[PDB]
Amino acid sequence: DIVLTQSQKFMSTSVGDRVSVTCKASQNVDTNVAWYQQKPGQSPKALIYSASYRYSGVPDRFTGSGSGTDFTLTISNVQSEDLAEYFCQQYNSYPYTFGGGTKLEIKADAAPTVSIFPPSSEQLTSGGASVVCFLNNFYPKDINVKWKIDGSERQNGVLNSWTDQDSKDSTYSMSSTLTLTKDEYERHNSYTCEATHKTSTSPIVKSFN
Amino acid sequence: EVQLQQSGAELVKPGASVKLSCTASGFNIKDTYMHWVKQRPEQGLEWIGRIDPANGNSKYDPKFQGKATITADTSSNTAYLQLSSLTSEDTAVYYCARWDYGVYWGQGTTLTVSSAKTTPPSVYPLAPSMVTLGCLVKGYFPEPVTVTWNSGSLSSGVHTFPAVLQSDLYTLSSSVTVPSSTWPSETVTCNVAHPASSTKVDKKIVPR
Amino acid sequence: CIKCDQFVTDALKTFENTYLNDHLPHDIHKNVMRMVNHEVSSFGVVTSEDSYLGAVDENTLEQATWSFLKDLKRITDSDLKGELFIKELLWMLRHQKDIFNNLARQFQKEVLCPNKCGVMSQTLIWCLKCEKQLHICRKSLDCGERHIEVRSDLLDCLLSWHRASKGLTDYSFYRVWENSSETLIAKGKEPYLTKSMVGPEDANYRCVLDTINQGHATVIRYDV
Ligand SMILES: [Cl-]
Repeated sequence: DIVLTQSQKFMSTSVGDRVSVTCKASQNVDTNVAWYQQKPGQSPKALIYSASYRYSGVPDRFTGSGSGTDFTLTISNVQSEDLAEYFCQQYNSYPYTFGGGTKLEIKADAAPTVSIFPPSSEQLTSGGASVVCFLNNFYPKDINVKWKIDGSERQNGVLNSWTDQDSKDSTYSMSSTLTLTKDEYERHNSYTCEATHKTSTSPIVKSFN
Repeated sequence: EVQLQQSGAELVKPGASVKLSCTASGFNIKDTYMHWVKQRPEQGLEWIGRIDPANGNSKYDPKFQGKATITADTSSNTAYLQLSSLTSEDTAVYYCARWDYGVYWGQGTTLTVSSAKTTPPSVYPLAPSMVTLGCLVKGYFPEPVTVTWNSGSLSSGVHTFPAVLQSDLYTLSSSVTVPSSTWPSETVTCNVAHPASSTKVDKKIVPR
Repeated sequence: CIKCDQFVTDALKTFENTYLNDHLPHDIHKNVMRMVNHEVSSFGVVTSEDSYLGAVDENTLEQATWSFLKDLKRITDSDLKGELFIKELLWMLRHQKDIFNNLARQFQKEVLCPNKCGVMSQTLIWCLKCEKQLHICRKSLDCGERHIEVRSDLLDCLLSWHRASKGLTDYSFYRVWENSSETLIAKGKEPYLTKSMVGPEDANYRCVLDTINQGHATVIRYDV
């Protein structure tokens, strides 16, 4: 199988600047690459065939180039209606491969507002104990959180999920929750959210007892 | 006007086999190839195969030949995708596309493969210039779940997080940020709806 | 330049009106033909160093035409359709554009203005606007002087490329005396001269090859 890799997982831009998605093929595709646009929830829409030829309905601001191994899809004048994920597809040989995506998010700057919540009485009675942490309205989607119980970093039990980029605030928001057992909760008396981010040289921490 | 309307959302047990369809309009199906593609949020897009209903021939990605069988009914303008020996790795959205100078997709069919039984969500209220509240939903199946705050009146300042299934059961939670002068001066209740089980639950965020 | 050959023009019309229904649904026939014609119309159009492809002669254009009809017939004779049809049809139009660019490069390599001396006129076809014009190779008329020696026949003026030039009606040449006067010995479609029973009285000459409306083609002096 040919491996198409779009290096930039997803890249930022402004409401007017030009953006250029790239993807590299592990072999020679020789101008047999298509590009698709997919807004969340819907099916993708085809933009370009054979790396340079564009379909009729596509706006002329979209244009692609590239040959052999390196291919680049460039949007010349983005608008809010172009904020979506873009895939390159090689159809030179079987099987057709698709490579990763690239979401065109808009650049912003926001520090996360962290919030820690201890498990309430209802969950404790049900035989479980889930301690949640909330990170709301921060732009750099790459953010690292670390649960440290009694000062010792905990590895297992934590699962987190990010929201999509809010159209009104242009910000992301993530929530980490440490699903723990009932008995394993009262054994320790200290719980902290250690969230490492790029907006601050020092992390923002919240705790309880 | 070319349109592709495909089958509805399927939910089945592991090992079963589904036959998701795809009806074509605006063009005869026999004059073209028709492809099927699966999509997952973590592994991206995957090409399954194609078929020309003129000759009945189908090509596949070899890693999907044991599971997928792409057939078509040239008289009904309908392309079918049958998936056998269904496993949990087959939970994805499946698209059918026409591809001859242009690609025309269908709205997509959601396939969910899990031996889980329908269970309503247990909702726990989460209490701590502005204050953030929340309520956790845990252990429900299947999706979706509707979470609104104060019958939908407290619309702004909320963002629910996408569910993460932990041990065959989905869990999610929501956050609402309100000015500290409002709470607990004005009570904030968390409304969770799970139409799969046709159950609703309202939890008042009482201060801890 | 193949868009100027009527064989290609009529072929593409037959391609859309008859053969596209075998590979493509009717909803995109016009869209595919616009893509086909845009590639054909780019043949020989000298964009950018690529200056030789700007025009070719009638011999080159017929080679590219029958090479193109060969591949267009291959696309129709196949039963491939779908995303593979547009893929093979596009590799085809890109392949013939390379076959053409080789013929245009080979044309300028050994056929375009091969004259070592004199003025030559060649029939060319310009690919951008399908205009056929007479092209003029401007080299100095002076093709040197010969020193032929022959008593008891005596003058070759033809050059190897004279048979390929256009507008050449007849060659006329005279005997330039020591008084610097010229007396037309003979004028005819013959590319040589032969006078039997030569004597010691025939001891300078000068050839002149004349075009229709482009002046003298070649002139060649002689010392007998
Ligand atoms: Cl969908």
